[PDB]
Amino acid sequence: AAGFVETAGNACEWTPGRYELSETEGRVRIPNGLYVKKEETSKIARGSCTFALTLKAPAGKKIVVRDSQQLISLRAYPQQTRVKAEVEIFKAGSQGAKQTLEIVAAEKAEKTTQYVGQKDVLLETACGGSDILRGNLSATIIGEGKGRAFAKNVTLDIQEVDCNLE
Amino acid sequence: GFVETAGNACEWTPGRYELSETEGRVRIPNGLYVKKEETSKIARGSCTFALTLKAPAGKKIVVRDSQQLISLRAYPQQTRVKAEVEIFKAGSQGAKQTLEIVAAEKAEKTTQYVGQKDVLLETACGGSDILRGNLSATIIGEGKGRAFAKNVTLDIQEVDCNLEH
Repeated sequence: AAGFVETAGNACEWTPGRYELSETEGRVRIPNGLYVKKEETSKIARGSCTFALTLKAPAGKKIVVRDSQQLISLRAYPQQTRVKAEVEIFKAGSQGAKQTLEIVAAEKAEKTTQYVGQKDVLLETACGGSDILRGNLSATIIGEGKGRAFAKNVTLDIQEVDCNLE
Repeated sequence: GFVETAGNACEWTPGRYELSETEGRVRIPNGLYVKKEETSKIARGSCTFALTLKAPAGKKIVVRDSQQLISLRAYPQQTRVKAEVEIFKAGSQGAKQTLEIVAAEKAEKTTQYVGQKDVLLETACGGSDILRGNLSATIIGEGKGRAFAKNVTLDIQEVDCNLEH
């Protein structure tokens, strides 16, 4: 419940650094919100915000992380602008599933606002154990028009569970 | 109101089907099955649908909240499995979503719902529109792999035209 998060990258909306864990409404907010913008003066914009969440389970206790949810809003303006967000959460040393969301403005403005996340268990420490949960989040805007990719902080269900069997 | 499906990896025989509302949600039979053995380095498959929706008299048809269960399995070594799905009103843009896993030295799996919560299509009053859906998977690498998508379900509702703009 009481671990810590490191964020990094050139497109974090909130200043990258080390943050403390705080549970808002049973769900933990990780400050990995992302902001990437492109004008007509450039043919490409890219940005990323990554986090490393170190979780230490108390002795005889287990920490479990599930059900990530991140609100992603893509806006593309004509002509011929593509906006794509890629998100990936995983236990350090393990593989994860990668999700992407993309729109294209051809002749008129286009938008999409969606939640992206994995409903299932994302991480589970050993009893009294420690693990690191990482997350890559990135956006790429390519084309002739203006564009923006905005992601709100990801939220996670993190809960301490009783180790009480074998 | 009817749906036509097409494609080389549709699980159910591509053809013309009539729509029926199961629990207020319509199932489009665009389920996809794509498998790759160790005998080839790549497998690709797709299933697409065209759903023609005609609104009656002074009424409008509204389609929202798509949902498709996608299940990916990848086996080592260095094999990736990817699904891409896109629903959109014909002639308009849609948002494209992808789900992908990569087995390195260990087997990998993921099972997710993929869908758009917001309105996907809205006819004019007494109007006609076509909802299109592309769904496809790619398996790449030396190991075995499988991409399985269950049929898409959709919230389709008739609404009374009783205001004026």
